[PDB]
Amino acid sequence: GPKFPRVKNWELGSITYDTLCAQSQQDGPCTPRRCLGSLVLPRPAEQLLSQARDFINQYYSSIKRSGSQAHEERLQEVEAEVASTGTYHLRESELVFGAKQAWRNAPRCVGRIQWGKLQVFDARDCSSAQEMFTYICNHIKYATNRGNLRSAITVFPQRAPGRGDFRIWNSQLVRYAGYRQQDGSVRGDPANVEITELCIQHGWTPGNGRFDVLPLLLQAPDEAPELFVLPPELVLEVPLEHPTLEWFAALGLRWYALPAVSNMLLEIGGLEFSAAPFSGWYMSTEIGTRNLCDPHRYNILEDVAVCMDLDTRTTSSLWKDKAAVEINLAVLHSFQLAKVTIVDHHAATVSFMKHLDNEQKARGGCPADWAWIVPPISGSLTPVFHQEMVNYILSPAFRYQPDPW
Amino acid sequence: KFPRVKNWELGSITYDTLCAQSQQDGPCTPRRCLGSLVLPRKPAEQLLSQARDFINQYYSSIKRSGSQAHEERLQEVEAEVASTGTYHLRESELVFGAKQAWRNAPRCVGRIQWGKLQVFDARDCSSAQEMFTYICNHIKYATNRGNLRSAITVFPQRAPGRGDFRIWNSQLVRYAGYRQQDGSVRGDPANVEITELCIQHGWTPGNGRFDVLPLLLQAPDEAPELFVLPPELVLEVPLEHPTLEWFAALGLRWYALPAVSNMLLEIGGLEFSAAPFSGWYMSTEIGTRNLCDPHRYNILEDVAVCMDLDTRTTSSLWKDKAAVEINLAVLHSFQLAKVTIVDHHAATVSFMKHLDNEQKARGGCPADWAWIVPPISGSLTPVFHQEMVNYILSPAFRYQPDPW
Ligand code: HEM
Ligand code: HEM
Ligand SMILES: Cc1cc(N)nc2cc(CNCCc3ccc(C#N)cc3)ccc12
Ligand SMILES: Cc1cc(N)nc2cc(CNCCc3ccc(C#N)cc3)ccc12
Ligand SMILES: C[C@H](O)[C@H](O)[C@H]1CNc2nc(N)[nH]c(=O)c2N1
Ligand SMILES: C[C@H](O)[C@H](O)[C@H]1CNc2nc(N)[nH]c(=O)c2N1
Ligand SMILES: [Zn+2]
Repeated sequence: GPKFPRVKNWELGSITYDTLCAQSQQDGPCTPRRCLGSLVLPRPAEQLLSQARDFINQYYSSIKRSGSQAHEERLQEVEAEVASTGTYHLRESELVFGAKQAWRNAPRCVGRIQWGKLQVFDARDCSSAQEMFTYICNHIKYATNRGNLRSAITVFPQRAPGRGDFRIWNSQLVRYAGYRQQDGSVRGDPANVEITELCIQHGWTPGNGRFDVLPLLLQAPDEAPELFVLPPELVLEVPLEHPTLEWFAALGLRWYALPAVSNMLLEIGGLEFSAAPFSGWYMSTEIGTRNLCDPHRYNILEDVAVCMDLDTRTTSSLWKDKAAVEINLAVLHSFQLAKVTIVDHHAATVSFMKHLDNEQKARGGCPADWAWIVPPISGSLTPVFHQEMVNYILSPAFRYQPDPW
Repeated sequence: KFPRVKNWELGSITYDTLCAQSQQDGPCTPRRCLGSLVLPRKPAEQLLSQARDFINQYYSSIKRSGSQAHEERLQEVEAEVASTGTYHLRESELVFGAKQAWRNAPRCVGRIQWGKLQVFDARDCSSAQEMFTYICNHIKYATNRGNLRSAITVFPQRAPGRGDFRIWNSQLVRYAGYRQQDGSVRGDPANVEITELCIQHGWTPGNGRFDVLPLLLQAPDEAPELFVLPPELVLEVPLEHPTLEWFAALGLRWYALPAVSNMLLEIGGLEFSAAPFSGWYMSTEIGTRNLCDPHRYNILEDVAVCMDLDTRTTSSLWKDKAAVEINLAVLHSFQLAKVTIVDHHAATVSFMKHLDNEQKARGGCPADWAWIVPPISGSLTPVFHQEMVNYILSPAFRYQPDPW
C-alpha cells in the first residue's frame, strides 16, 4: 500500500514500513541496475547553509521547540556566522545532540540500543598535539572505568577553512603492532603493519611481541605528527583462557578491553570533525572470530583446531567451526572472569531487535546494514538474520576519511 | 562508472562490467538499499526485443552469430511474434536458456555446476495427469539412487488468455505441517498452508513429524488434481551423530532431493510457470535452517539439553554448540548413506573458483552476498571476505504469486 519500503521479519511474519529513509538526502552506492550493498568502501556557503539549517531543525525538533522564536533566532544567528567567517560554531548541547545522532544514525552498529547513554567530552578548546594526548588519556581512563565500560566520545576542533586538521593517525586508540618479518610473514596483527611502520619512521622504538600496544601518532593543525606512548596501566587487557580446555590459557592469547575508533570523521550540520574518537565495548565475535580467526589476521584457527585434536584434513569435519566456537567461548569467559564489559552475539542482536522496534515507533525506521549487523558466526541463529533491513545515509553521520599521509 | 569489487582476505580487485548487461531493475535506488529483501514488492516488440537478445545470446554462445542460421532464426522469431503475439523456442535453445538461468541466479552458491544440467523438455504436456508422470521421472533421474544429478523439467509456457500450468507445492518433496489447535504445529511450520490446501482437496493426512506431502498439479484453467509420490522415489536419510549415540534416538530425518516447483523460468521473454529444478543439498540448508530456524523444526534446544549444555544463558554459546553438532550429523548421515551432499566450506570454496571463471568468461558474476554466505560460520568461509555486485541477468529464474 504505502509508497515506502516494506520490511518483513521472517521469523515472526511481521511487517513494517520505513518512512525515515525519506529523510536520507545522501545517495548510497546502489542503483536500480546494480546493488553494491556488500561493498565495505564504495566512494560552499551555499551548501553549508542548507545542512546547517537542517541540523538546527533536527535539534529544535529533538527538544520540541520547533518553529519557536528560540529556533528561528538560532537559525538567523548561524546564517550570520556563515556569512562572515565562512563557517559556524556549535553549542555544547547541540554538539551533544549530534554526537548521539551520528551514533544512532550508524547502520553498521548492532550496539545502538545504547545510543542514548553516551558521554560526550568537549575538547574543542584543545590546541596542541600534547593536549590531544591529555584528552585521549582522560577518555581511556573514563571509558575503561576498570572494566565497567562506559561508551564515550571526545571531540577536538572542527576543520577550519585553510588550516590543518586535528588528526589522530591510528585507526584505534589501542592497536597491537604488525611487524613485517624477514621471511615475509608478519609478527603480531597484520592489520596494523602500515601504522606500525609509520610510528617507526616517526621515532618509535619497536618491540617484537605478538601483542605490542602501539604508541599514538597525534597530529595538531599544520604540524608534523608527534609520538605518544600509552602508560601500560591505562590500557586494560584480558588474558584469554578457556573454561574447560586448560591448555588454551597456554596459547598466551590476549585482547584489550576497549574498542576505540579514532580515524573516523564526525559530521554535524555540515561541520567536519576530523579528530573525534569514540569508544564502546566489544561484541565477543569481534575478538573471537574476526580478530583472532580471520585468515588475514592472527589466523589462530588451525592452531586451536590442532590442540583440539580435530581433523584439519577435511572440510567436512567442521574442524574450523568447532574451533571458532570454542575460541569465542574463551573470549566470553575470559572477559567475564576479568569483570570487563562484554556482550555475546546472541544478546547483542536480541538488543538490536528491541532497538529496531523502538526506532520504528520513534522515527518510523532504522537504517541498518544487514551484512555488518549479522554476526560472523551462527548468523541464522540470531534474530537479525531473519530481519529485512533498509540502509540509507542520515546526518549527523560518522564517515570514513583518507589517511592523513 | 563500473563497480570496483575487492577481496578483503587476499587484496585482489576485480571489475564487474557484466552488470552493464542487466536490463531488469532491482529493489535499490541511490537513497535506500533494499538488497536484504527476500522478495520484490510484486507491448509486443518489448517481447520481440527480449527475444532478439536471447537468440543473439544463443548463437553467440555456440560460436555462430551473424551467420545464416542466426539470421533466419531471428526472422523466424520476428515473424512468429508479429503474427501471433508470441513465439516458441527450439529445444536446444531452451536447454541453453535453462543453463543460463542457473548461471545467472545470484543466490546460488552451487553455480560451479551450471553447465552440467539435465534438461527435460516437457512442453508436450496437456494435463495434470501427464505432469505427474514427467515429475515422477525427474525425481528418479535426478535422485539417481543417491548419486544425485542436477535436472530441470520444463512444462508448457504461459499463454495469453489461458491459465497457467502450476505446481502448487514449493518443492517436490516437503514435510506436512499440521496446525494443532494448541497453537503449536506438528511437522514443518513452513508447510502448513499447502498441507491444508492438500487436505481440502481430499488428501488423507497423517500425523507424523516427517510426513511426505502429495503433489497438487494444475493444468490450465482446471482445479488442481492431487497426486501421491511413490515412497520409493522419496529418498530420505535418517540423521545420526558420528560420536553422540543418543542423536539417532531423536528420530530426525531429511529427504535427499532439493527440487523447487514454484519459481518461474524466463527465457527470451517467454515465461514458464511450471519448470521444477533440482540439485543436491548443501549441508547447512538442512542442519542450520530447516532443523534450527525458530520458525521451522526448531530442534536447537532439545539437542542442547541432550548435550547436557547450559540453556540458562546465551553466553555459554549452547545455541552455537548444538548447531555445529547438528550440521555434523547431517554431513555424517548423508555421507554414510552415499547421498550426494556438500559442506558449506567445500561449497563456498568452489564458488570462489566459479567467481574467478565467471570473471574471465563474462567480466563478472551476479551474487547476492547475504545468500552466498552460509548461515553458520560466515567469516570462516572465503565468500564472506569477497565483495559482490548484484543485478538481474536474463534468462532468469523468478518468483511468482501462489495460484490461490
Ligand atoms: C556500547 C557497545 C557497542 C557495541 C556492542 C558495538 C558494536 C558494534 C559492532 C559489533 C560493530 C561492527 C564492528 C566491525 O565488525 O567492524 C560496530 C560498528 C560501528 N559502531 Fe558500534 N558498538 C558499540 C558502541 C558504539 C558507540 C558508542 C559508537 C559511536 C559513538 C558506535 C559507532 C559505530 C560505528 C560508526 C560503526 C561502523 C564501523 C565502521 O563504519 O567501520 N558504536 N559496533
Ligand atoms: C548442484 C548442487 C547445488 C547446490 C549445492 C546449490 C546450492 C544452493 C543454495 C545453498 C541456495 C540458497 C537457497 C536457500 O538458502 O534456501 C541456492 C539457491 C538457488 N539455486 Fe542452487 N544449488 C545447486 C543446484 C542448482 C540448480 C540445478 C539450479 C537451477 C537449475 C540452481 C539455482 C538456484 C536458484 C534459482 C536459487 C534461488 C532459490 C530461491 O530464490 O528460493 N541451483 N542454491
Ligand atoms: C565503537 C565500536 C564498538 C565496538 N564494540 N566495536 C567497534 C568496531 C569498530 C570497527 N570498525 C572498523 C571495521 C573496518 C572498516 C573499514 C576498514 C577498511 N578499510 C577496515 C575495518 C568500530 C567501532 C566500534
Ligand atoms: C536448486 C536448489 C539447490 C539447493 N541445494 N537448495 C535449494 C534451496 C532452495 C530454497 N529456496 C527457498 C527460499 C525461499 C524463497 C522465498 C520465500 C518466500 N516467500 C521463502 C523461502 C531453492 C533451490 C535450491
Ligand atoms: C566484503 C564484506 O563486506 C566484508 O567482509 C564485510 C562483511 N561483513 C562485515 N561485518 C562486520 N560487522 N564487520 C566487517 O568488517 C564486515 N566485513
Ligand atoms: C531477511 C534476510 O535477508 C533473509 O532471512 C535471508 C538472509 N540470507 C539468506 N540466505 C540464504 N541462503 N537463504 C535464505 O533464505 C536467506 N534468508
Ligand atoms: Zn543495495
